[PDB]
Amino acid sequence: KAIPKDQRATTPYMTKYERARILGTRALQISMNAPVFVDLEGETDPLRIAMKELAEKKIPLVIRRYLPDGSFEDWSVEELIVD
Amino acid sequence: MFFIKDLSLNITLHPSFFGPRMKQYLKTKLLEEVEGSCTGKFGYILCVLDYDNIDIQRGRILPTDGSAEFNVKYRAVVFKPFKGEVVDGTVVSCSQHGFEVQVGPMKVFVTKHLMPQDLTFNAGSNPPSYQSSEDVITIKSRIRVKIEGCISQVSSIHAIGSIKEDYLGAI
Amino acid sequence: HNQFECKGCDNKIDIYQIHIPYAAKLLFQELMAMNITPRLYTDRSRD
Amino acid sequence: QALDAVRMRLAQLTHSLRRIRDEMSKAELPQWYTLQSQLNVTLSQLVSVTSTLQHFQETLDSTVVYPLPKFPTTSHESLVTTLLRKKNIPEVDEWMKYVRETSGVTTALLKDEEIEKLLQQDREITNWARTTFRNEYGKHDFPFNVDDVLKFTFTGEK
Amino acid sequence: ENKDMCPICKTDRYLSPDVKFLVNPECYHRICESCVDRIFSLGPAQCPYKGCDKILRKNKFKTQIFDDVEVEKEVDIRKRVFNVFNKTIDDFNGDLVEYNKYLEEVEDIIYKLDHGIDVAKTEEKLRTYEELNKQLIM
Amino acid sequence: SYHLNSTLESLYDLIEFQPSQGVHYK
Amino acid sequence: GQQYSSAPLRTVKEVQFGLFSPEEVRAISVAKIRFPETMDETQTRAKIGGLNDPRLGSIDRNLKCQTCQEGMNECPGHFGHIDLAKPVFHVGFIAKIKKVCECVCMHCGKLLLDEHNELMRQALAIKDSKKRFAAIWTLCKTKMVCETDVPSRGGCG
Amino acid sequence: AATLQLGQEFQLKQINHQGEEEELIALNLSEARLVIKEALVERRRAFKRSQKKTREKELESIDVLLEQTTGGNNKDLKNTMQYLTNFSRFRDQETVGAVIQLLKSTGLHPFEVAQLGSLACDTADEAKTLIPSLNNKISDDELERILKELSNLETLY
Amino acid sequence: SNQALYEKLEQTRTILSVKLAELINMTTIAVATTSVMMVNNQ
Ligand SMILES: [Zn+2]
Ligand SMILES: [Zn+2]
Ligand SMILES: [Zn+2]
Ligand SMILES: [Zn+2]
Repeated sequence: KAIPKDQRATTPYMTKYERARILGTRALQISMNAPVFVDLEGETDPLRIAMKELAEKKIPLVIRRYLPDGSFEDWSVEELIVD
Repeated sequence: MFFIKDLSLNITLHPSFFGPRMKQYLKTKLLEEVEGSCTGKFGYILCVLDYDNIDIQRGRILPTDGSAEFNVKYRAVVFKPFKGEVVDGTVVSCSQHGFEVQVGPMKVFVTKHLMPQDLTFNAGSNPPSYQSSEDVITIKSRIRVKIEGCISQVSSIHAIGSIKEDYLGAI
Repeated sequence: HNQFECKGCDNKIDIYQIHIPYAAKLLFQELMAMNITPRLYTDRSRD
Repeated sequence: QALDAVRMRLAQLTHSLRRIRDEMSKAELPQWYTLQSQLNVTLSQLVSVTSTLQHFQETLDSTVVYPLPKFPTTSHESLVTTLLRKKNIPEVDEWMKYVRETSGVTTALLKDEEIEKLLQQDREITNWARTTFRNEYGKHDFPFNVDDVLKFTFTGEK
Repeated sequence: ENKDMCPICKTDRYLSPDVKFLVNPECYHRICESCVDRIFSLGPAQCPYKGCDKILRKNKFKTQIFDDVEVEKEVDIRKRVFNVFNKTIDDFNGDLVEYNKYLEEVEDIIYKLDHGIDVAKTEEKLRTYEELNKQLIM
Repeated sequence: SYHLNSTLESLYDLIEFQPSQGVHYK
Repeated sequence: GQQYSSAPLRTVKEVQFGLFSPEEVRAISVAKIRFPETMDETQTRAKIGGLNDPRLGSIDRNLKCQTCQEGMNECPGHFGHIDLAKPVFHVGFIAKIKKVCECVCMHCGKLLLDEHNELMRQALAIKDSKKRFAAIWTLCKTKMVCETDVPSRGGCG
Repeated sequence: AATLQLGQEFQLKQINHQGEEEELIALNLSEARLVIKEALVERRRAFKRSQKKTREKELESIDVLLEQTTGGNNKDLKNTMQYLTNFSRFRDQETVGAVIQLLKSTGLHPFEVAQLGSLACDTADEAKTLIPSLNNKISDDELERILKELSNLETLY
Repeated sequence: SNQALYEKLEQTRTILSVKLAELINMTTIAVATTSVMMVNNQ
């Protein structure tokens, strides 16, 4: 039932699955004409643009980590420490 | 009847509408789909009250296609017919089975068998009118119809009325 | 004409749409032919 | 029964006059449509009250109204006199007597006994005037097909 | 009677008589529930009670403990005319002669109504009812 | 009534009649 | 590639498994199927009221399946029924029914033993249904006489 | 039917979007017009706010000025405004407050008082015949009195 | 746009003339003060 921010006791590191689905969904949105928040260096492939947004944490998403008891947490990808 | 009820609708948005102003778009869609349309559960939706304090809740992303889904709770003025309900209306189209009364956004039909015996159909007039022993039912004439039954199909509602009983007929 | 029914339970409003493989539909129809009810619910009643 | 509507029409009178007060309380006068509309509402309330008042003039004169022992009169006395003051404002009675002096018939003609004949002449001139209005209102009354041409320019068929 | 209470449902004693038998004041005829409900439900028409032609209207029914149609009509008309006349020329001062004479006139009117005479005096009694109602309105 | 008459005159003293601009208030 | 539908799209969550009641079978079915023949007498179309009539589903693409309309690539199918004049048993339940016949009286239709027996009191406390039916079956399969009076109860005997 | 037993969403017990309990809101064809015509005004103010950065002619003209506000997909609401206005005899929300004061003084159901205020009747038998729910729930003389005060509240506009 | 001038102008003429006749028929017949202000408003 939405655990508050002071009680979030999950791993602050972004896993490979979270990075994978964030890059996949973000790249899918970029392929569907989504507003890009980072200036492009001449890229054409959507996955490279998604990784470019992840490298600067400009992806506007938040992860709803489901807990085994039915609860969940909201860890934004901007505050998640990548790698 | 003209009632007011709090309705909830799930709005789908394309990933191209994720600008900071997207909330406005929501309301825009929330109007374009809700006002004027009809539902088989709440009747003909007329207006939507409270446009400033519209709750947005939280948008969720469904798997494929990447479109956004929203659950909106608002207050709206709707119109729902009921069985055995005395209403008033004006005729639009005329038929040998009966004249089609227009009550608000609903086009009720009155069967010829559900009419008194003195009320007869007249096709020789232009437009064809129902002439009785005292009243003449024409298009622009106002008739008080007692609705006997209503049908609540999805996005389509039709009702059946009658004027055989007392205190009914032309106004 | 956008019309739906379910025979035997008096419903013409609440109808859900689901995407299942054709083999699963063959399984459900064979279970119905075998006097077994594979009732599907989109909501969690047990909670 | 009638005063149940008199209090409502006088309430709308107070609300309308208060709205005119708010419109006139500004430095520059706003639009004239709202002013004339509120004035028409005021006149409608005044006429609406005077109509029912003149309709029930024999019933109100057949009863007396004065407070019951259930009344805090031992503390306030002049207020109770103000609530049942038949005496008009000195301006309406004063200018009323002045207009009575500037009406073309005084009490000196009451001594001469001669008013019903003048009233008869008046009503007669009403008849003449209405007939003249009857007459004066009776005097007036109140190429080709673009797809076929282009089909010719592209295929040449007529 | 136990043999006549509806021309279609005249013997429902062995069918568990759970339905009532309404009587319209403009017919004085017994009709069971499932029949009369369809009668005024399909339209104000006459009941086929032994070839009855008087129209049966919607609603406006009554429960009957059975005191014969004569006495029931005499007490319905008796109460109605008693309400039309109200307390006119009755308990106004305490007189006994004129009061009993007026009561004699009223009971003679009810007698002429329950007998009908020749459908001529009863109409004058109806005009008397309209006059008394006009006096009660004023 | 009389008071209302007073207002009704006062406003009519501030009317500017123009066929293209309508009624103005000076 | 199928046709669009206005019904709300949701996922499939809870799945309940149960037996088909005959009344529900008659409420789901649309045809009675009385003729054992396959196609019509004219060797074409369908028998109309038989083993494969247009009241059910259809193939061959060209046919429309009367009661869904649409096509075969869209038709889920439709159900018929068969109203028997003599009740029959189901194979996968022949044992279970038999166990029921060993758990209940064959006249008054009441459970053997009673709640006054201590072993039954201990067996009823189990939360698992299969173990309850198992142990209760082990108790009721031995006692071969219903009883009217049991000291600290239904009749029969 | 018309026996004080509506549908599920039209029951006497309603629930708002906050989670509190609220009675069913039933409106007659008097204030129902002033509420639509009312909210359309603030809707016009909302449309002209973001833009920065005799009785029939005014009705249709205002319905056009409000039709320019909407996207031309809800003209049945304007035709409904012509229906109500052509069948409305009330005006001003103050008098409507008086009407609610006269309807709530008897202690009836909101749907019943809605059918009372929405219908033009002269006698009590008319109100008892047009409204099958009201036949013995309230006295006839009181209904005739309500129709008298209402008859004094109606004015040709 | 000329039909609006037909209906509008003709309506102003009918209100002017008919309201003038109503005026003269009300000048010739607190009722007196209400006649004063009704005539003045006409
Ligand atoms: Zn019968
Ligand atoms: Zn009869
Ligand atoms: Zn099919
Ligand atoms: Zn036994």
